[PDB]
Amino acid sequence: NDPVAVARGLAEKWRATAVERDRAGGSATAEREDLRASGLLSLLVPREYGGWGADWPTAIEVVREIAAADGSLGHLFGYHLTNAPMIELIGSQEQEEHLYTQIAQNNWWTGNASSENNSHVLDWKVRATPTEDGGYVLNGTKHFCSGAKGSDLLFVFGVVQDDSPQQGAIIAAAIPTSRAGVTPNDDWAAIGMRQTDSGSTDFHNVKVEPDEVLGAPNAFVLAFIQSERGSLFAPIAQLIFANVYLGIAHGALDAAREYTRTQARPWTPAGIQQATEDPYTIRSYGEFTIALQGADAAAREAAHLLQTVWDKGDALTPEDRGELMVKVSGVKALATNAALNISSGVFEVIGARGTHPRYGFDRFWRNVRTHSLHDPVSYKIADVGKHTLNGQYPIPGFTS
Amino acid sequence: NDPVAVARGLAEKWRATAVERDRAGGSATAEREDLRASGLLSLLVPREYGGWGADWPTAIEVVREIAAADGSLGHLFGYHLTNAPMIELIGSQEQEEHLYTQIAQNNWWTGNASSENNSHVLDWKVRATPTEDGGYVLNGTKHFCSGAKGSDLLFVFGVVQDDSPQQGAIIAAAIPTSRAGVTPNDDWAAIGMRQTDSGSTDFHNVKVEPDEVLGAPNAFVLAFIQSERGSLFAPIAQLIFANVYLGIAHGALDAAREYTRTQARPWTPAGIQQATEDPYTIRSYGEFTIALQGADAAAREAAHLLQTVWDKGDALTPEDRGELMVKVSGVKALATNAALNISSGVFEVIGARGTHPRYGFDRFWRNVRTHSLHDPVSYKIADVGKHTLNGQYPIPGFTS
Amino acid sequence: NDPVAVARGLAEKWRATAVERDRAGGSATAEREDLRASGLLSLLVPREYGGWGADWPTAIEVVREIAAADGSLGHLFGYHLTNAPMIELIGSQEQEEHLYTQIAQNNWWTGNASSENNSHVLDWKVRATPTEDGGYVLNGTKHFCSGAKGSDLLFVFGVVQDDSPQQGAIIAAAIPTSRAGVTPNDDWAAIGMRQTDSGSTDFHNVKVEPDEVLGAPNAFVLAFIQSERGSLFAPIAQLIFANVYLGIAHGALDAAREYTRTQARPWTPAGIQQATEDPYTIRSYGEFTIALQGADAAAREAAHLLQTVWDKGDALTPEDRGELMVKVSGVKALATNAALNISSGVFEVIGARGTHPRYGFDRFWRNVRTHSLHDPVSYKIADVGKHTLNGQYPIPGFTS
Amino acid sequence: NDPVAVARGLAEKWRATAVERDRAGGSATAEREDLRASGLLSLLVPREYGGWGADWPTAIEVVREIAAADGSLGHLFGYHLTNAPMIELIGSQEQEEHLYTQIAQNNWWTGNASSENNSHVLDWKVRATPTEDGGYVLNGTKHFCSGAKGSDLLFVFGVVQDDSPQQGAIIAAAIPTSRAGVTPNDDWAAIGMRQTDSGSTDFHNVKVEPDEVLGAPNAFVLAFIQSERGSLFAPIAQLIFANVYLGIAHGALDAAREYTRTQARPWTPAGIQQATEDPYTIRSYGEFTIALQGADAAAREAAHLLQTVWDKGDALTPEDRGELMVKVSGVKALATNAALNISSGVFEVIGARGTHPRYGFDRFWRNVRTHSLHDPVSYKIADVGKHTLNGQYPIPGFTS
Repeated sequence: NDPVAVARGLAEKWRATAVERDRAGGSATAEREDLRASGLLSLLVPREYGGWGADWPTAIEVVREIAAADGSLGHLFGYHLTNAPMIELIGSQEQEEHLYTQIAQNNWWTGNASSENNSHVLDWKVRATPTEDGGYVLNGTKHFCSGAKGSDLLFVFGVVQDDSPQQGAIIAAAIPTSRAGVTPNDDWAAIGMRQTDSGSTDFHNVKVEPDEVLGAPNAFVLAFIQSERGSLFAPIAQLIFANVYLGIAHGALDAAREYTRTQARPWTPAGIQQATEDPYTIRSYGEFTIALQGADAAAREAAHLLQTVWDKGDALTPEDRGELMVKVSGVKALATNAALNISSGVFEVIGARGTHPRYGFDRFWRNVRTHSLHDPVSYKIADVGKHTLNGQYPIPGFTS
Repeated sequence: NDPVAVARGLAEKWRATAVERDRAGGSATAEREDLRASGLLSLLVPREYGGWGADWPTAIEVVREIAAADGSLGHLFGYHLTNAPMIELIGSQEQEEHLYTQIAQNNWWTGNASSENNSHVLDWKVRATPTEDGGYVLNGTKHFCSGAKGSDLLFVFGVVQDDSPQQGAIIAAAIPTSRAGVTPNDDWAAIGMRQTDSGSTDFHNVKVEPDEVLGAPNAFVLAFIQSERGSLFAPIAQLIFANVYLGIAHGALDAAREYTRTQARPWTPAGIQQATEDPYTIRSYGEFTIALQGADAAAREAAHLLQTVWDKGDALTPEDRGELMVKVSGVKALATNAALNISSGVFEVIGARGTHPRYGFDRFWRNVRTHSLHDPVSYKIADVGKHTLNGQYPIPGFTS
Repeated sequence: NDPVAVARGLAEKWRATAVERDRAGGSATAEREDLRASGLLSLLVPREYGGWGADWPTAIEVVREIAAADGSLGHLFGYHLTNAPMIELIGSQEQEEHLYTQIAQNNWWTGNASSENNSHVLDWKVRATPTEDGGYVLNGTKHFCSGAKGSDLLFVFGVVQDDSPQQGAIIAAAIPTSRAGVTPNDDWAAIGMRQTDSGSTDFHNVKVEPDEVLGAPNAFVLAFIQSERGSLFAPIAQLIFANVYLGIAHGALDAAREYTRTQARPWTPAGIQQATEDPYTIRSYGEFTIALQGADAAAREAAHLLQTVWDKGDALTPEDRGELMVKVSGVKALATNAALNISSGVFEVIGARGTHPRYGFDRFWRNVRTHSLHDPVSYKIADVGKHTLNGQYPIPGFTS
Repeated sequence: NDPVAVARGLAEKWRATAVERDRAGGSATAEREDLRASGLLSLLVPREYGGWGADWPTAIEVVREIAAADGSLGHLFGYHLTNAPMIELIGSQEQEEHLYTQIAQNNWWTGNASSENNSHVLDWKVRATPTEDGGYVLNGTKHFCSGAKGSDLLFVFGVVQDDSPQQGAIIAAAIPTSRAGVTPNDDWAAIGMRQTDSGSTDFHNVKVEPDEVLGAPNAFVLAFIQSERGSLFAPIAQLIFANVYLGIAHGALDAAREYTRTQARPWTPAGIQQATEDPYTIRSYGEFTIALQGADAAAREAAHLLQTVWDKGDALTPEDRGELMVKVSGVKALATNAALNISSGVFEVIGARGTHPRYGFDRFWRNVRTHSLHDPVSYKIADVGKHTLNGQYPIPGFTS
């Protein structure tokens, strides 16, 4: 019933292995299995199809608890959350019902190999060839996927790239990851986010049934142009990312605080008696907490705003979407700066012995530092700027 | 029906004379008359005594709306709102019924010549001598008052300087400001907050009648010791200061934004055609927005927390009060830093021509630079650090 | 003899009047008379023509000493130093020997009504009509001059605006401020730099004799395209400004340190006994010192590079000029940011009583805050960027 | 013949193995031999004893050049340099001749196992039992050494701890690393500085002959109290650490710049065509450069000061020493803050593909983030503050 208490349960189980898992890399096989058994993969699926029917504020608190324990798992779980709502954003009422039921009844992980955020559609490596029955065949390798490996239902985008009428169209599809010719590779390596399985997936003559296709050809692109419901993709994904960073910064701050209390030593040349009494340590913790106090309050207001817009369904206006995306862009900036500042800053109050790999203290920083490059925070800042000054809204796309 | 519309009406009325009034300094006689006419002075008086019975977040949104038009007037009304609560915090039911009725029915301003926040009690200048009717006579000059000049009801503290059992006791009282022997000087000069009327008040043989004495000798100090309801003084007042700063910062950003859109020139040596399209200008506007976005959302949650605590009445616990002060201390820090950063930083986007006094663009920075020095923000920061690191709450006083 | 010692002695005298002069505005007639009688006006004229013959690093040290006492006088004197070198940068040998000699024999103040640093030339307010005798006739109001009012010798630019073959040409001339038709106005008004006399000058049929024309028509512009000696204009002026801001920052920091040692109170609720022992005050003074330490060391290294570049005369390469301008651009940024930060920041350690106008503690910030808008620091930062990343040098112009 | 050129020659090869050896950790055995064969090891040894006789500024420029290729090597080399000068600070004439000569003639690495910077002397792990011939016997395990492993000459401190009249005295000694009972262990581990060999050294009844003892019992401690020449220990060490951090910051900024220009893709959602033309990329690079500009200029100035004070021999006064340490302390804070800032910030301009471990882009941050904890920068800031405010010099000790 309360999914947060369920998430905190796993979080506590996982803290015993946090250092090892960041050290070893590869797939968080046992942890993915705990999330599976927990029920939480169906957190946003409406109750009537077996899910928890959670609102966005609650789902976001789940993501934060998980991200505090483990940035890779918060990311993996968070991004899994953004996949299914695509069904109801752009798909049919029949697909909604069927796919939501299956997700919730089977506790499926969903993965994606969808957008290429920074390439021209004619240059995306995953091509879709029209089929006689109205389906497509996919071929080509998507280089940056998210959770494809280990997923059950895979959300993939192909681009029609031959000379027919749908030339350049983006075909959105939800398909079984185990279908013949889908090959998720085990080739993800990064300084951080090491267990998010964000490697490549090969598609070899992969059939997509006409019924597996979500909306018309190019339905994502057309929803963006209009600011229709499918244009909520970016603010939803961006707000979850922001909250993964916040959850990581909390876990850095709690890790450092427990170390200051147990293992840090006072700077005896300055006459300090105990490490928890140093005036500058104290000021530091004060600054970390305050920066998070500001960033988390903004994240929470953005989540309520996302819920209000969500609840409008098809009646949302470009202006409702614009204003949400402006607020999220600010949260994302806030979260990115605070998380990078705290995860590097706590070292100053941990001290030289805390640089031993056994504590794995650089993992928070490496995780935030890795994902915060997913898209450039300088353009999140400029979107907010353009809105403040010119009342302009960002142009809807995969990242804004 | 809506106090914020009424404050917003006052805001537009004051706009044409914002510059000249900061230039001139002295009292804002006419703007104070405007406010007393609006009914706003009784905003927090409960309905059953004739007031609006608004709650904290609503009264705070009025303070910000005003602060934004005029930092001195935000602060003046702001601080006026914190005075009458003293009556229910430490006064008696009869005093409450008597004083609040009078305040709401006679559209009174309240002022104070109350605590000296950084001097030992036995050095406070206002000395109280007990008179055997159970009353008091006050002698001395309080150097820093707030709003005493121009007020109708004056909340005063004196210290017992004889050698009776009461010796050392702070004695709090509400008196009509025109009482014989009370002289509010017009001697307030400061770089900013020029119209806050924060000068000295002399007390010559001033009679405080027995029924004007709020609670027993030393009531506030004893309340601080226990975290009883008296000990809400500091977080109410500091939350209002923090929202005055934020209103100032929004007044600064609005002023800049209108100037950049109408008056600013493009930097032609860099190929810029529209000052509104300069990439750095846009960036600075985003960073100002984002800083306020965090500090405002934090301030909003703290007003809701203050309402929850206040609503508990006498059943509040030391933890309730302690967690509220730590939250408010962080909001005071966030608001300080955001307001100074924005009120100084807008000049960069305004440009050389906006340094002309006809714009009075430095009034926002001068108003925040002045009042932020009321109590040191480094100890707000440290209080939050001591709680984060050590679990410890601030020691209750006039500023924490 | 020692120019810095003469400067310290004037600084002593002037510091007594510093608050009074900042609240006065208008011209610092008496202070400009002190400078004239000092002989310092010819500090950079070579000995052989009667001047002090000082190198760039010594002239700069004098500027800093003066700016620390008084930001307006610092800029007024420092901008004066920039003017005469235009004679040797673009004029003939006869004019150099003649004009240097007069400046030095007569102790002339030099003023400028020169460039419009953000207008296309055909829009410059000051038009040059050519006359048959080889001269020009000037008409227009140049809106922002520097020290035209109270100068003896005026460096003026005008644009040929007619249909002729020299159309668009910037004419450079050195003329007597006292020439008929030259009207410097007393219209300078600003939040800071109030005694820099940076108002407008009217030209009404002002005659420029062929022999007072500094070089060929449009020689400055040709100098910039070629990275010629004339293109040392911006580095020199930009390095002097940086030094003005540092000197003002030192003044703010010295004023604060005096106040902290004599007047500041300890914060007794923090249990502090002495203001000079508060840990966060000591940290703050440390941060201010450290920011200046870095910006000062960078300023000094750039003044030796300027000496080295200056001492090649016409043998300088575009590369020598580019590199210098890059370094100085970085100094302008360091100084701007250190000066704004220190001049605002010192209030934190001064405290509420120091907001009283009798201290004039905000003059430092207002001074730096006003002048730092002459040209946008963001494009200084971007120029350093483009060099760092791409190896491009700034395009030589009036401010780069 | 030019040591920076020689070190230039070596960096080009180390830069190419940088990634692997960081991912590898362990000792840099081939690299350490590269430096031996270079001859740089006797850089600071007087020309007259067969060394280079370089000055401090030159020696420092070599440390930066190495540090920019490899932070671990820079640290190792730079620390090595601090050792032999111990002989002239507190050792005799005879010791200088003999040991400088052996260091230079035999191209020895020197290592240390000297101070415990944050333990009372009676807690140090390395104890010294006085022997009847005026020698000592060392027992204990020093937990954190620098470059003891693979050294030829080893500088060791021991405390007298028994009954002896010498109780409390720190004994400094240089002994051959091959001496029986000396066991430098291979147990160094940390997130950064991975090849610095800063592990434990065991001493088992290690005999120190009377003429291997550098000065009197407790020489350093006595030299500190007096601010005699021995008290140059801290500023030499600290200034060396500051420049290792700056060389690392330069390597990070060089590695970023190469990637931005050859690998980085423009953000096409914002219309950017070339990664090198992004306005915000260009701004970040200007900012990194400008912060290093200030820091590097302040460090070069402190190296000249250190030369001056060094050259006074025993004529240095307590104030010369106090002044040098305040300067060095500001450089340490400037170098620490710049290097943290730039090594994390660059990732912003590299983008997501740059997080792949084949670039090892995080090694720069890991290196600085690790050694920056050696002693707390907040007390570097505070010493500087106590000097600025009160004129106090730091208490001389192993780190200040």
